[PDB]
Amino acid sequence: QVQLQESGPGLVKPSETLSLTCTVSGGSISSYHWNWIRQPPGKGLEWIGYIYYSGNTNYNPSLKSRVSISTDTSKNQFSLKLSSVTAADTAVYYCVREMRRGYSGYDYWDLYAFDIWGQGTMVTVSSASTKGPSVFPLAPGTAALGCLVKDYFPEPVTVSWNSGALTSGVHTFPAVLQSSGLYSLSSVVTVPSSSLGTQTYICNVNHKPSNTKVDKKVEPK
Amino acid sequence: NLCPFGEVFNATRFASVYAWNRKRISNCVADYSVLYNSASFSTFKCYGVSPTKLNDLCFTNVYADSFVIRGDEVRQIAPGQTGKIADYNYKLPDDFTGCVIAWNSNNLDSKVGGNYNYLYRLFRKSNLKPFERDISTEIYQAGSTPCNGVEGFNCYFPLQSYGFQPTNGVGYQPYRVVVLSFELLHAPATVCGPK
Amino acid sequence: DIQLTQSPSFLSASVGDRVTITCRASQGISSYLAWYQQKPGKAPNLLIYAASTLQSGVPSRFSGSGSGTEFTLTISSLQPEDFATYYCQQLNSYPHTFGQGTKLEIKRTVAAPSVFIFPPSDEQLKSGTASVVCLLNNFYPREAKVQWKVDNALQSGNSQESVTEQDSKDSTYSLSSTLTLSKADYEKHKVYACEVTHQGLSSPVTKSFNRGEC
Ligand SMILES: *[C@@H]1O[C@H](CO[C@@H]2O[C@@H](C)[C@@H](O)[C@@H](O)[C@@H]2O)[C@@H](O[C@@H]2O[C@H](CO)[C@@H](O[C@@H]3O[C@H](CO)[C@@H](O)[C@H](O[C@H]4O[C@H](CO)[C@@H](O)[C@H](O)[C@@H]4O)[C@@H]3O)[C@H](O)[C@H]2NC(C)=O)[C@H](O)[C@H]1NC(C)=O
Ligand SMILES: [Cl-]
Ligand SMILES: [Cl-]
Repeated sequence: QVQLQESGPGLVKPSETLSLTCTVSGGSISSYHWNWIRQPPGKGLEWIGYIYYSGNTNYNPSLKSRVSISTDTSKNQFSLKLSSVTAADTAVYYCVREMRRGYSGYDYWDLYAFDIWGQGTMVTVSSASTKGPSVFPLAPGTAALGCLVKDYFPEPVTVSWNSGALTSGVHTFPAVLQSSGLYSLSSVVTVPSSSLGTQTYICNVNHKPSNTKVDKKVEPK
Repeated sequence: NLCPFGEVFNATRFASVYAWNRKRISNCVADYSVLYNSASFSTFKCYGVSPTKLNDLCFTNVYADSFVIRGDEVRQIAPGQTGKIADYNYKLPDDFTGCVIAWNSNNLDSKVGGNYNYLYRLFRKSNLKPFERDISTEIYQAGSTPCNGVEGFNCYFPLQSYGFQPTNGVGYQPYRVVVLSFELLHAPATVCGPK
Repeated sequence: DIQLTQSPSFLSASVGDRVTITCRASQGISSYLAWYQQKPGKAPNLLIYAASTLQSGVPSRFSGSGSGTEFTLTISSLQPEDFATYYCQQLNSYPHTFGQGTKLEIKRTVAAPSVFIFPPSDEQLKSGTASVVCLLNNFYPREAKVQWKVDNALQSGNSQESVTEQDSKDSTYSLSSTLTLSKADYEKHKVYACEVTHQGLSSPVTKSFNRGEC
């Protein structure tokens, strides 16, 4: 199963150019047809464009003047440039592979479903600067405990517990945008109250845009 | 000795699809990667052979088939398709080895008031076999009632014209199509790429 | 150029039910139709192509039918993990278009929230802010009411709620309500309480603590 990985900045200033690359492994660029798709938060899928490494492209007419897609066969990549961006371009961007055609070459009159997606990358269009979160303990049959992750920008932040060893009963709340224009969320986990004081609980917080990593031990107060 | 591909691709006039043209190509060299590296085409696909690495084999013959259809029908020029074009005008076999090349010919094959000279077969008693050309203008019997010539109730002229005006949607604009077939007989190989 | 509309836009259905989601194309597209399942925080996943061909790796309870302009995705025997947004796509002609999405939530038995309250950490208080958090864990349905009481006054102004997506195993929700005060405002009061109202409770549950007491 071919794997696709989006990479590129999660933050772009208004009027500047959004730049993303999709690195392909497990198969060649030249064997498949590729597209860019995006999804604004809580909204539907929007198609951006198509490329076959012959250089042949099809761009969504709504975006066509701002969009460029290219391939690099030596690095097994393809790329997207979206020019002069506004808040309307804030979205998760996905690179995709089309189901394999039974021919070589291209055909504007023949379209295929997307069988492989990258994980997606959040891009925020904002004039505001990246800011790492502050992390605070949420201290206690069943006991609850957590970490409050606050005042970071932009999305996303990831939370794990005990480096991924504790997954059962974990709830990581969607972030809330504050009027400050920063984000906050909590991660909580439920555990036997019998385990408190012997078992170690650490929330691992990572905010890639600021390279903030924090490991906070959460003790009974 | 250069294969006459200019004469197929760059002809002032193309055939109606019911009367599709075929050109037998032998005893010549042809650069096919050179042909592919035009920005000009909507469609350039190859089954069993590759457009890019097209330049290394010989063949007993190449056939170049050409004709005009609506944009919305180019999809029907492929193995295992159905519709008026694939069933009644131009049929590729399931095991097709070759290339289908198409491009928008709106600037040449449209005119003010519509170009009505390009025809297709709408009715036929049964489907074409692969690479069959049917040129017959016999009145079609659509009902249990015989015809004996003459248009009437359930008795139609089997050809109908496209109506290509410049303002049509791109699925209704004329496309020129070239289909290349490559055949090996137990017999001299004469059409080669530069290797 | 080609428009797709799905129906319904939102639906809850029981485990074991038969669910149908339709897609209407604004012009004929033959059998050139795909369906995707998208789970929260994941990429859409290809279920069906060519209107009715099941993609390999997709359980046999998904099936598709239709041609022309009317298309159906059927889930026979709905499972808790089928919680998702479903999307149709047309493969007739450029531009690629998708329907608007159909959100499918799983019905289950009423479950009361378990309620926990968290005083702010000493660390946050030193930064000059106090966040108090009320957790409603693993409840159904989603309708819940949280009220903040501060020495028995209703304190309504600076609270925010966040809800998890439905759990893919137990079909429950969890909710957080966060009350944020300055350190100075936090120090004006002794007793902090969240009062929770839900279908699965016979009477409101209140969780409280007394400021500055281990
Ligand atoms: C159908 O016709 C098109 C268009 O052809 C143009 O009009 C014709 C009536 C005739 O006059 C053609 O010669 C003329 O180009 C054909 O498409 C063109 O094909 C030519 C010849 O290959 C292309 O010209 C060349 O393109 C090369 C790629 O960039 C370039 O490297 C060549 O330059 C070199 O060679 C020339 C001598 O040939 C030399 O003078 C240069 O200094 C250099 O070494 C040369 O520019 C045109 O670019 C093509 N034009 C388009 C629109 O695509 C087409 O091939 C023909 N159909 C078929 C199947 O043969
Ligand atoms: Cl017949
Ligand atoms: Cl387009």
